[PDB]
Amino acid sequence: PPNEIYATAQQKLQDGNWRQAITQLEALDNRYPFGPYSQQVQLDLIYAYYKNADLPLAQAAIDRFIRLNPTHPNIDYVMYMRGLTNMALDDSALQGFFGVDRSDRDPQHARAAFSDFSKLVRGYPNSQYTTDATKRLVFLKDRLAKYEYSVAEYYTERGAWVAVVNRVEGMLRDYPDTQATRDALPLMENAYRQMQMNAQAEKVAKIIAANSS
Amino acid sequence: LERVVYRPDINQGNYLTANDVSKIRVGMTQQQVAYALGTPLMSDPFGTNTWFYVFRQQPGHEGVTQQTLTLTFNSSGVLTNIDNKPALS
Amino acid sequence: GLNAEIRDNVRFGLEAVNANFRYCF
Amino acid sequence: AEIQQINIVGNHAFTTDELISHFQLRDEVDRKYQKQKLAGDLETLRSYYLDRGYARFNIDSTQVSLTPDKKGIYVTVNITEGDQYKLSGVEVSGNLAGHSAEIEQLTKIEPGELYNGTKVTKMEDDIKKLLGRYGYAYPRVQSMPEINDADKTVKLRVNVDAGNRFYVRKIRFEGNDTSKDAVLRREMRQMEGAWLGSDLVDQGKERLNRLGFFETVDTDTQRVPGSPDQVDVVYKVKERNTGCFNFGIGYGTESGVSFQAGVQQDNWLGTGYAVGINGTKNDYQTYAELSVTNPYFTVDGVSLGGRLFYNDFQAYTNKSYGTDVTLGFPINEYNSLRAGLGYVHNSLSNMQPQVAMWRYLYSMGEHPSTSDQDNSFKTDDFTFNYGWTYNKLDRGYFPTDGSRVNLTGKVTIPGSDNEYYKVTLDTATYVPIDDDHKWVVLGRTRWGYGDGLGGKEMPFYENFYAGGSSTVRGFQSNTIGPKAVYFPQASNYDPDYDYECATQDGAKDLCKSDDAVGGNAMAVASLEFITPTPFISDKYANSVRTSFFWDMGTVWDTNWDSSQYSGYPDYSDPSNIRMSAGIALQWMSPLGPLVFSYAQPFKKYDGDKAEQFQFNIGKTW
Amino acid sequence: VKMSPLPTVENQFTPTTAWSTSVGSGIGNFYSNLHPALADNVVYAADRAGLVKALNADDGKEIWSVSLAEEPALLSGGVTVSGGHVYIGSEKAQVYALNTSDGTVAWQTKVAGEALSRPVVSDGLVLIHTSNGQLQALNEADGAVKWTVNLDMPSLSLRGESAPTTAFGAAVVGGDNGRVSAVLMEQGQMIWQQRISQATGSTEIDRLSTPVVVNGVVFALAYNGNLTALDLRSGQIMWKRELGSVNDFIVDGNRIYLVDQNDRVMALTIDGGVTLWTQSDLLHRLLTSPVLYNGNLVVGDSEGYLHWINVEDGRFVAQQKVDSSGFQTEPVAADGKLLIQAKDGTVYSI
Amino acid sequence: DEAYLEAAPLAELHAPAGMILPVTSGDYAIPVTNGSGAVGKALDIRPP
Repeated sequence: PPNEIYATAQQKLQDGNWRQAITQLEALDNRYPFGPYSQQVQLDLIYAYYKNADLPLAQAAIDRFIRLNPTHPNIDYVMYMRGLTNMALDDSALQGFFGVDRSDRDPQHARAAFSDFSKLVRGYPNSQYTTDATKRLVFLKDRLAKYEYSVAEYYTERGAWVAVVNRVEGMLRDYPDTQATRDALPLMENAYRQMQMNAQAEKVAKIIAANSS
Repeated sequence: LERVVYRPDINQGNYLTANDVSKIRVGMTQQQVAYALGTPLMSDPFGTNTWFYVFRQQPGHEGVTQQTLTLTFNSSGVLTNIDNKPALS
Repeated sequence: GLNAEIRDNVRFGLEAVNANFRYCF
Repeated sequence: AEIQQINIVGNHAFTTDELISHFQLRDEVDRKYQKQKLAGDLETLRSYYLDRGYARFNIDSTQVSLTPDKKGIYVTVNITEGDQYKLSGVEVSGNLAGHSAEIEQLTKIEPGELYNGTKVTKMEDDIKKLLGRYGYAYPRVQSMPEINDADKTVKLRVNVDAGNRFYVRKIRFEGNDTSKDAVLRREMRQMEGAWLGSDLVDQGKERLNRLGFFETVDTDTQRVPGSPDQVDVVYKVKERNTGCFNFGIGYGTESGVSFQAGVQQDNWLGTGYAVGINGTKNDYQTYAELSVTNPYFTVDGVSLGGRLFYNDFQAYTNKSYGTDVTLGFPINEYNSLRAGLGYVHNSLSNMQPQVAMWRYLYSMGEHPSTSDQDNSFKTDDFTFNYGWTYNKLDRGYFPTDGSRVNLTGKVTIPGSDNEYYKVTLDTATYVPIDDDHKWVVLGRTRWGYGDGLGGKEMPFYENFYAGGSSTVRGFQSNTIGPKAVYFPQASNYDPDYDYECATQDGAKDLCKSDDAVGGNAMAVASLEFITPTPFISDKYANSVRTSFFWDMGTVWDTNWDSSQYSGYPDYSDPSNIRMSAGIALQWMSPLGPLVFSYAQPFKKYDGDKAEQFQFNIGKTW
Repeated sequence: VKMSPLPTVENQFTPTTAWSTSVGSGIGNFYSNLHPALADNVVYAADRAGLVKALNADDGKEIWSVSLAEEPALLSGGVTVSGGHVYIGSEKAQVYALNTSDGTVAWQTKVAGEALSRPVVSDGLVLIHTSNGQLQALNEADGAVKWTVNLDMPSLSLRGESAPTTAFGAAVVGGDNGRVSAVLMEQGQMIWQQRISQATGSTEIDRLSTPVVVNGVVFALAYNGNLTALDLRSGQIMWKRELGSVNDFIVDGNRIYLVDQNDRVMALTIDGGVTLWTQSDLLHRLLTSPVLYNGNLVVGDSEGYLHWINVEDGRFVAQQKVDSSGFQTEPVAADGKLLIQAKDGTVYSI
Repeated sequence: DEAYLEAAPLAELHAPAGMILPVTSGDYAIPVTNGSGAVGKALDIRPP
């Protein structure tokens, strides 16, 4: 029976080599595909994969679980782990070690994580995990706004002043409460002054003055 | 003596030509203007219903070439004013 | 003559001794 | 069950063998059930006929007939021929963009040409391409030949609809995980907020491939939903593991304590900087080197970089160090210039008594005692460096087209200890001979020459060497060229184990040797034939290359005193060209490039040394 | 992929070879219905390359020869000798009409398709089949076209468009779509059609190749194990059996002699599907079509053997090798002479 | 890590007198939540 192997894997997870726990859990997953613990084994594999940095498999296991369990009393746990699973792909230990700011790299993973956490928060407002998901969403909203800042800054050095104006306007429509927009606004004022569009530059100057502190 | 360093030619804004701007008249709808000239790339997002049409070129380390057209519409979508700067000054 | 490949795209060798390893980025 | 023959019924303009010669299915050096090849052959046959003016050509039916007991297959096609038609002209109408002079010019033909379906297709592509250059993204072009049977002629009707202009709203990148976005946005020639052109977007693919950081660049022009005239251009790339961290340490009772380490990356943490750190130490030699290059100091392409190095060796004793700084910048799309300054200091002591070294020493006013190892010299030189490059290559790892030229050199600045100049030139050309770029002709040459100023000789430690896996395959490294001639004394080696000719007892006259000294001028050339891999798992199909090669090269000594040394080979004769041939494999492994080769030195001369099985880390091409 | 056994039996009569000779290269490994013919004590035979000979039937002496090649002539369809003329088809769609007394070509025409079948000369017309399903009648005078009909076919197999069998001014043909059809020969007018076999495995199941008409009874069979007895004036089938092959069958003595698609040797009654006997010793060994010669059944095979079979019970009468190169084509016999050609040019008279 | 707990507060912009700010996009809105649970190292993330 799965009793002893599963309990051993649980002790290995609490303290021990996660790879042995994974080997045992995979053996149980193949030996008892439909047993009473099959769901718990799948949830434990999802956790073990996350903890061991085997993210491609945590994603495959989550999608498999969702297909098999479109409704489940603890599906909000699965969604929360999905959000962490995708946010974990943004970081890089080597870039971290030297203190390099990764904000300019591909942001598609942050948007996927954001969507997963938004669905978690909106679907189950009473879940015990919404406090952490809220902190994740606040951090990620700036993670995404900063990328647009970096592109807007790059274009002022080449002189693509139309791209600068539209890029910052887009930022202003989507991220009205982040630090990146408050810092970006002078880029728009300059873009509207290198072109002879003073009527709009004065509007920007009034916006800057109104929000100055 | 940076004049010898190669710089790719830069184009900015929508295209404009006399054959198209000479067709604009007060009384056209926004759909008629958008059809005649194409989708604006710049507008005032701060509540003024106006479009900015800008033709800018800086080839060959030459002087800046720009033609500017500003179109002012009322709240109903009807064009009320045309302001056309043929050159920078 | 001890050696290892502990991770993909990582190589180690131990072997007087002339131990060496490589990471690539 | 194999195809026994292919029969053509009704062909009169061409023979059976001529038409079968263009099929992929063949009954001679067999294939079975190749439905896709049969379809490709039928389409090829139709095009073959259309290319000769047979406007009425029609295929009525085809049959595939299996023989009893799966012994073989018969293939047959029923052909109806027409006649040859002349093209009377081209009539162009429809919603033209106002550029009829160019649209009409591109479609002009000479009267009397026969109808050619391929030319009609070319005309269509030459119109879509032209409209795609001014900014019409989705034109519609169609044509129909009107057939005049009584006059055996056709007239081509071409219908063009330019559509409208499209603008680029955003340019987005996907797939880069380490490279900074500012790297990819320096290579786009199509700017946001301006009219689209395909002649501009397509250059981004070439620019990024020439950068050499990525395995693939996949372009796209996805249209914006809910908008009549906007496009979102998106580049998807996959980064290669760029560089490596190499470390090793040696230790033992006979080896002592030694180490070797370094780091080499063409892309430093993804920021675009290229760096190189190297160093090693043992009980007789020390070496250190550091270099950094910034390809973009300014946004217009000005690049800065430089290096410092130090080394020494104790046995003669040789110590050197120096630094240099280089500035460079592009002057157009394909050419660029570099120039810079540097300083080199070195010293030599206990130099072994050789003729080649001492002729140089004499030229500077030095007077070492004959065969006396008790000697020294110091040099402090200031150098000016310059170089011109041309690069039109299509790829960073395995080029298939274009050519590369690298012309470099340096001169002494007046006031330096030495007075000289040195010039080198690398060239390479790739020529594809197959539409799939699997069969490629690759030629390479290297030229070089140096000399002195004011009657002085170039310092011997700047001499050229040739031979080795990087230059001429199959010879022992740095062994091609003139050898040292020894003088006939009071060394710490004389008691035993020394070079007899150089000792007090071994010789009382001059002798030749196996010790390479290089020379003042060199020329090397090679030809490689690049072929597809015979067999490899698909996983590595694009990571390997195989070729056959034929190499030659020669190095010779200018100012050789052939009259004073007439009893020995005359090193001034350049005709003693060394030649070799062999096979090579190149592999871009997860840990960097490797090159493996085997060669046979079929043509060699007195003193040459051979090495047939070689491999290295090339860091070239 | 399978074993090919040989028998170990006594050669009871050790049949004696009367003569042998060669005609050019011959057929080799190309499958075709190329075969000799005998008339007026003259044997007519041809090479695939285009060499055609008329030989003295008694000693194999060459009495006439021509070359119809330029590419090679690619002569096919066998040799049909009727009246004063000999007719030969080709894989180039050409039909050669030669005289029997002088091999100079009387005329040459084309039939818009490979003529991979035996020409039939009857009622003033020469009946020629094509691989494209077009069946054509030519005027025996100058080769003029008199009429054509058009059949259909699956894109599957080579069937050879077995030559027509003629009777009372009409002909019955076996179409490679699996249907037997009857046409009026004076006009090319279709009279009736009937299907012989059907299956769900229509992609792979094979179709009809030679109809035989005896006293108004039509016999036909398809490779896909389907043999029927039909009416001559309608499609009515009298009886059916799961029997058939690509080779010709012999109907005589109130019996039907078959060689199965699997190389089984089989005999049945004329009045139904009742089996008389089978022989399996040659089973899965490629056999030629049967011929009845001096009362015995004679077959050949791909290794050069000839087998003399007792028509009573299928008992093997003789086992002899004549030409180790192997037989691919139809053996023929007439007027007491048994003639055969090897897979190559070599022609034997036993 | 706990770096996500150091994000700056989302201090929203106010409109100046006269000209209105752009219409707020409906995307990336964050619902108001109680925030009563544990975060980071204080949160037990083992399976139920």
